[PDB]
Amino acid sequence: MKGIIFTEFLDLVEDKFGLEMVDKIITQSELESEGVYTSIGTYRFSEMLQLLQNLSANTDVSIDDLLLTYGEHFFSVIEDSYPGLLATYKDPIEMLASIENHIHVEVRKIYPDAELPTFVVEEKTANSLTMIYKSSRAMHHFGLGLMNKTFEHFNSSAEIILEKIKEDGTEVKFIINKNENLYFQ
Ligand code: HEM
Repeated sequence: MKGIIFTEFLDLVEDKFGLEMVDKIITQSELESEGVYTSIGTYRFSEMLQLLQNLSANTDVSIDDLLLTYGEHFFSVIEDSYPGLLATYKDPIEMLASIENHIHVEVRKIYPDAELPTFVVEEKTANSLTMIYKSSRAMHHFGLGLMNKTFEHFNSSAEIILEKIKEDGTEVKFIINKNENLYFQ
C-alpha cells in the first residue's frame, strides 16, 4: 500500500476523532513503520488493517462505514491532484467502467509499486453497470465511497448494491444503477 493512503487516512482520523485517537490506534498497532509514513512510501496492508480494526473497536464505528467515509474523502484528493485525468470523462458510468483498463493503468505509471484491485465489467448500459471487485484487502467500501463521489462529481446519484461472493469481502459484485431523475422534485 502506498503511503498516500496512510497519510490521508490518519489525517481524516485526526479530523474526525481527534489527535489522541491517532496516537491510540498507532500505539495499539505494530507496525514496522511505527506509524511514520511518507506519500511515496510503500507499506504492508497489514499495517492499515491494524489501524482500521483498532479504530473500529475504539470508536464503535464499523470498518465498512470508516472505509466508506475515507473513500468519499479520497475522491477529493483525486480531484485536487489529477483533475486532467478526471476531466477525461463526462459520464459516471463510463468512468467506473474505465477503472481497470485506463484509470488504474495510469496509477501503475504513477506508483509502479502500487497494489490495486481488479474490476471486471459483466454488464453495462448508459445508466447501469455491474462489475466484479476482487482484492485480498477487501476494501469494497473504500471503492463504494469513491463511486458515490464519482456520481456526485457529475451531478448525479446511483443505487449501488454490494453482493459478497466471498464472505470475507475479497470478491464483491457491484450492481450500479443510476437513479431515477426526479425532475419534478
Ligand atoms: C482517477 C481517479 C483515481 C485515482 C487517481 C486512483 C489512485 C489509487 C491509488 C493511489 C490507490 C492506492 C494504491 C496502493 O496503495 O498501492 C488506489 C487503491 C484503490 N482504488 Fe483506485 N484510484 C482512482 C479511481 C478509483 C475509483 C473510481 C474507484 C472505485 C471503484 C477506485 C477503487 C480503489 C479501491 C477499492 C482501492 C483499494 C485497494 C484494493 O481494493 O485492493 N479507484 N487507487
